[PDB]
Amino acid sequence: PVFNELTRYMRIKNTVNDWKSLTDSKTKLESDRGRLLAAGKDDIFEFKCVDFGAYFIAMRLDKKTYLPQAIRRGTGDAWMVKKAAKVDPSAQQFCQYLIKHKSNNVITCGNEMLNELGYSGYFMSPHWCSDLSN
Amino acid sequence: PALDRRVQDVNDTISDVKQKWRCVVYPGNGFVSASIFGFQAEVGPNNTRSIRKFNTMRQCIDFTFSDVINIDIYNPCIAPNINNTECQFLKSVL
Repeated sequence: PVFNELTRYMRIKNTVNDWKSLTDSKTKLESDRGRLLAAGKDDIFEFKCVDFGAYFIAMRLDKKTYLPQAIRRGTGDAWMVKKAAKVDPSAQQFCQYLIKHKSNNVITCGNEMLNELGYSGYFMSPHWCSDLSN
Repeated sequence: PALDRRVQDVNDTISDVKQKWRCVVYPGNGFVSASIFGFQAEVGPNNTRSIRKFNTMRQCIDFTFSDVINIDIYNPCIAPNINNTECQFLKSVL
């Protein structure tokens, strides 16, 4: 007989619940910060190519949740256009191309990213959601 | 970090920034896509290569970043018809 099967399974299911509650509370905090940040800015809800140093991301704020969302690459995470130098006009233009042609596939930091990919992007530097919350 | 590799991205593998294609104004004659290999070209009379000129920046980007490997290339620096001005324009824009 294995000694704490039930009490460990319950701590694990409660662990998963606590992961999801931490994710949701972080989502809520970031959403409210989004509302306070967005105030007085145009094209905050429009995709823009943002330089994260080693790559570009096409991103914006959601109009509803107010969370950061980016153009998604296939079935994975946000499309990160890799740069090969501090100045990479080609990567920047490709990111503009993504905006004009691939913007129907989008991924949002927080709960949605947890559902779609199994992680929230939050509290996991250098992920782009963490860099935004920093 | 989840990466859907089914979707192709040239930027994944190109370490040399000058190997990347980028759209630049060709003063007088519109826009062109350029890299160290030269300019993207169209088959100009005599089945030769002439620099592909675009009316707008967006047509250039769309053409450059579309799907195919963009095989037709005109290089003015090493062609037997070297164009030293069009070659200097090339290396100035890179």
